[PDB]
Amino acid sequence: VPSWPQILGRLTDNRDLARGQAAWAMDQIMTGNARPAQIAAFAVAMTMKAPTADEVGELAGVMLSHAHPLPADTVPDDAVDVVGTGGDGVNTVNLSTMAAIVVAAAGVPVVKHGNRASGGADTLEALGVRIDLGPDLVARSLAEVGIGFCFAPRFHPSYRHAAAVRAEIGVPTVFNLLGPLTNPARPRAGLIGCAFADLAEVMAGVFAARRSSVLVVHGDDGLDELTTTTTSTIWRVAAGSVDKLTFDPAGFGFARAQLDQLAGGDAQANAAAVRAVLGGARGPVRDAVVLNAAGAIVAHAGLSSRAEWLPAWEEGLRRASAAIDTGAAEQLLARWVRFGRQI
Amino acid sequence: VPSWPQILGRLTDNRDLARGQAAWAMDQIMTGNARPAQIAAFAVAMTMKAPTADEVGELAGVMLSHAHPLPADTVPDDAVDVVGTGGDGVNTVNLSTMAAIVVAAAGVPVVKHGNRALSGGADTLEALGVRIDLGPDLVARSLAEVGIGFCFAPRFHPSYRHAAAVRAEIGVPTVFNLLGPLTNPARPRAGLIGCAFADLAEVMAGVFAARRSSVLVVHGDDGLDELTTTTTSTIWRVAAGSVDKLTFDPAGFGFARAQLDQLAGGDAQANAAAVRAVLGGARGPVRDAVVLNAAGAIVAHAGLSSRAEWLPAWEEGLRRASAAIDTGAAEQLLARWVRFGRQIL
Ligand SMILES: Nc1ccccc1C(=O)O
Ligand SMILES: Nc1ccccc1C(=O)O
Ligand SMILES: Nc1ccccc1C(=O)O
Ligand SMILES: Nc1ccccc1C(=O)O
Ligand SMILES: [Mg+2]
Ligand SMILES: [Mg+2]
Ligand SMILES: [Mg+2]
Ligand SMILES: [Mg+2]
Repeated sequence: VPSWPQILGRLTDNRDLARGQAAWAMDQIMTGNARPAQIAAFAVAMTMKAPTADEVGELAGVMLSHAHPLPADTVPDDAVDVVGTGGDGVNTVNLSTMAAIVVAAAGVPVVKHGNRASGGADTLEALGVRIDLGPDLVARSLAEVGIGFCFAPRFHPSYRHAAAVRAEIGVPTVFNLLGPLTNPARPRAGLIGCAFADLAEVMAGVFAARRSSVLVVHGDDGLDELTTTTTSTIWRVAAGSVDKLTFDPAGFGFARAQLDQLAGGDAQANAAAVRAVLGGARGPVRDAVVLNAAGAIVAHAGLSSRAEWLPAWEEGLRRASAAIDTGAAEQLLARWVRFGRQI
Repeated sequence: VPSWPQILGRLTDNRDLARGQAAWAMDQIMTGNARPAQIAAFAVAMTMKAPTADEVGELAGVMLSHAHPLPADTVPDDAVDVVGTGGDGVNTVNLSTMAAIVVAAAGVPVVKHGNRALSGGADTLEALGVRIDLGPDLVARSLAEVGIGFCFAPRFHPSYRHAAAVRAEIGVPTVFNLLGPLTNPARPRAGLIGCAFADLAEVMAGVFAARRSSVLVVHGDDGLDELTTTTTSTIWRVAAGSVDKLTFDPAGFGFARAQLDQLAGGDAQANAAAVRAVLGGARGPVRDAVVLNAAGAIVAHAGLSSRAEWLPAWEEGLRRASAAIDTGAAEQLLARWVRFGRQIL
């Protein structure tokens, strides 16, 4: 029976959708069969009717069902993502991009997913990295360099109609959740930042369903990363289940920082901040990077059922600091740049 | 300062808009400055937030400021409308249109707003041979010469085209579905106003209240945007700037309960035939529902005077509506309206 009037009516009636309806809607959007007004009505209605983990999972499933995959056996079983929803309002340095490099340098394979804004892809581009690569070359980068970056428009070309609408309406919706949930390499672990405190649990539910080992993180100051200005909320996903924790990095010797110390402007500035940290500059920015890099490593450790929380953090922090201090992180970036210049 | 992200963000945060924001939005929509996605987002977000009468008033106000007006001093001060939201999802006969003819024949000036839709009011008028395409000047002359005029929504609100398109693309009812009955370009002060959506009728009433109209906003408890004979109706009575909610039972005035299928409509030709049968004096449930709705419009008209009393008003309305059919006045008025249209220019 499925139709726009039926699905929209159910949503405007403040009712959860029936199984399969969110999937039908998203597939319409992804096959160029939904009008801009229909896309917009759906995105808004699905946000104002608080979306469920099942519903958001259906949306992400449809997108992944249409995306370009990586080739068979090119993504190690233990690869990790480090990524956020964005839209925390705060023009920060790209902590996720910095932490990703550090995590890769430490020997954990990283496949990152992202897009232009300031933003993650922009900062990478300004550092000289090729953000643009197709499946076969992203697989090569992962093999040879230890990190890869899937550019969203390259892998999700059928999302362009939905992307054009998000822009036109300019307001956050349920679609802002989809980036971290639709990494086309499908890594099973991640450190995932969520700007929308109310929706982080929903994102966690989605990861739990696919039995990922993920830490979904929201700084109690609003950051879509682990913060050093105060405590963070963590939705810890492992063994298909979610528990909510408060996390205080003071317990690992981290000084309280002020939010303005993690601020960064254009792609050029954030690129300078990356070089500064990877070059060994001390300060609040390094601390944040190390903390979030450790978080990603802890998420990676969680793939093993024998993993323990506090020992995992201590080892993650040691490994993250060493990766920077030895120059490994700095040199991984240099190798990543070199890789892109050599077909 | 005003922008789409600001207004839609406020709405998706479940907040009422600031004074003037809804007006800004509607004006962008009516000037061709809004993308279909923005129109759709706004209509939906406002509906799910729960629109206020201030907000709906602002939307209707912008529309009326862009509409083609009727010439000055051509609409009597006591002219009435008989019109509904539609969207009740039950194909009925054209009760508001039939009632409008009867009310005019009773001597109450009627300027009806309407649209095409099954067969909407405008479709059925066309099938009867009445002109639904007249501009402001000729509608004013219909009113003066025949006692009734019809304002076809698209002809008077051409700048609403972008919004009407989006409404149709998304299908789901929204706050926009309220706007037809609130935006009669002749701006009559009284009306019998149907609302298919029980949860929005009170807000419609509030808008009419703010304008100091004398209106009965009606919702059949069976779902119809008409006063029903099938069961009770909820009526938001608007007079003297204030609204109070009543339940109306036709059994109180001797009407038997009808079944909904007795009121069911068909194509425009079938619905035109149904109008002719009622105006010709056929008894039965359709006549009953027409007389009841014509009476309501006459009660709204009486309400323009603060002297009006509810039960005498309804008894006089019912008398007057019944007599207008029985004397042949209603039938003759329709013939004269058709003739008027055939001899223009
Ligand atoms: N902006 C995007 C994000 C994801 C997929 C496609 C696009 C696109 O622009 O086509
Ligand atoms: N907003 C995002 C965040 C992360 C990855 C992709 C996207 C995207 O725009 O599709
Ligand atoms: N559907 C409407 C509602 C109000 C005013 C005009 C129209 C129209 O279609 O022109
Ligand atoms: N229901 C109406 C009443 C009058 C004018 C237009 C409409 C409309 O919805 O298009
Ligand atoms: Mg991030
Ligand atoms: Mg960030
Ligand atoms: Mg009607
Ligand atoms: Mg009706």
